[PDB]
Amino acid sequence: IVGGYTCGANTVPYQVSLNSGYHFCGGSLINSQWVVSAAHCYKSGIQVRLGEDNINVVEGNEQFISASKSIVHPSYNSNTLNNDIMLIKLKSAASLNSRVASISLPTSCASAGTQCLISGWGNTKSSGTSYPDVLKCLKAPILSDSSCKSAYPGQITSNMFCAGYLEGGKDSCQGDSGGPVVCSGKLQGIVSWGSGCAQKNKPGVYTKVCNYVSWIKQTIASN
Ligand SMILES: NC(=[NH2+])c1ccc2nc[nH]c2c1
Ligand SMILES: [Ca+2]
Ligand SMILES: [Cl-]
Ligand SMILES: [Zn+2]
Ligand SMILES: [Zn+2]
Repeated sequence: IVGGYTCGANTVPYQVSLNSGYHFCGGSLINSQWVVSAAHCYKSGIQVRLGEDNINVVEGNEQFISASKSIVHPSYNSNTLNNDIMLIKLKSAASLNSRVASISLPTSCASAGTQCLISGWGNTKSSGTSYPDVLKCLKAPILSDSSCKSAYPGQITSNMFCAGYLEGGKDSCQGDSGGPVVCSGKLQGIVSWGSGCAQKNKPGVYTKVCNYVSWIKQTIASN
């Protein structure tokens, strides 16, 4: 995350780290046995780490559980990143506590203007590379579809929204992919893509989760 701050211990308790020997993507816990992340984070052999703050230090608050299965959306397009969502089922149920909580799915979509919290362990340097080890947070608003589409012409679909600041400065970045965008206590977005990180006129693009709630609910119930 660039221009964000250190969240702190368990302030984003639904945050997950996807690990395949190292941390490669983020995710959101939606109930004791399921995690939603981005389809471009699919890898085989995923281990989910819950209650993580520093991904390089075990502080006795974690739960390391392997995935039993992954489901990438039927319409995921890896070229356009349209429908970039995937579900990961956990082998055993995580134990929910103060440090590990699930986030709720929305009943409606959020409006431009709404303030969201974006979190993750991705790069922190726009012009450079720095990978933090503690969780970073960023409060950003949903931008208007017009400001989003003028920034990426012919590339935004109804399944994507933009959030951030056009002045550049703060934004999601490499690593943070798969992570949550929570607005008014609901999981409304998933970090999906952007043009570099925090550049002027280049906000991040997020999967608009409100368009997949019936697919999520149906898929989890039959798997
Ligand atoms: N600028 C962004 N918000 C962004 C987020 C995730 C990415 N994954 C590759 N590039 C990315 C860029
Ligand atoms: Ca740790
Ligand atoms: Cl992350
Ligand atoms: Zn990350
Ligand atoms: Zn990515």
